Amino acid sequence: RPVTSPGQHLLAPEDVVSCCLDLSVPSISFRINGCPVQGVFEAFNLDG
Amino acid sequence: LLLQTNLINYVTSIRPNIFVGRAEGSTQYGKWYFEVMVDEVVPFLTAQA
Amino acid sequence: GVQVETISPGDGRTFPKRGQTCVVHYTGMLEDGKKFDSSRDRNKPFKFMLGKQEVIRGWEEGVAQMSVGQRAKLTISPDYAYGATGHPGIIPPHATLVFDVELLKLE
Repeated sequence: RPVTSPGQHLLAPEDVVSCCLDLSVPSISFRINGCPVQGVFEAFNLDG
Repeated sequence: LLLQTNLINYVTSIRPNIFVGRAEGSTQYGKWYFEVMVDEVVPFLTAQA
Repeated sequence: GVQVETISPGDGRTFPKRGQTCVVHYTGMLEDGKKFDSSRDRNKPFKFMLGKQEVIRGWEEGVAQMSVGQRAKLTISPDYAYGATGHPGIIPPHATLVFDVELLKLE
């Protein structure tokens, strides 16, 4: 599913991906090179 | 109807030995953060991306 | 129905011109995701001249909007593509075509 980010490009050299997990919501979020990624995973199973 | 054939690259997954979850009474913290830095990527080492 | 998305950036300043041969690698997929063509399988770049109607409109417009070194996804409606007649065996009628195009160089 496409997600919008500044300087949107496929993972390239020197790229930095920051992954954040909150288990309360639950929610998973990303940042690219310090820039927000305008999409999130949420409401997923917490069985494991 | 007919079985299809194509050449596909092998894919492998790697993880740290880090395991975090949520449960009632759990001793674990809820919010976690990590980063991945790409150094070299060959867009097409084969026909498949 | 030509719609261009940038997978990887190019130079951003050099764009194809009419009478200028475009050299590309491409992989062709139908909207459902089935691959029907790939230049990389043959290991030979595909060369075509703009304004000679050799390639479908989808390509004519998409590559023109693209830039040297650029990788992009082109979605083409049937009308700009082969259309109702289709490509017998390869392409069904009334099919939207998805392409992954890397514009190597212009000559």
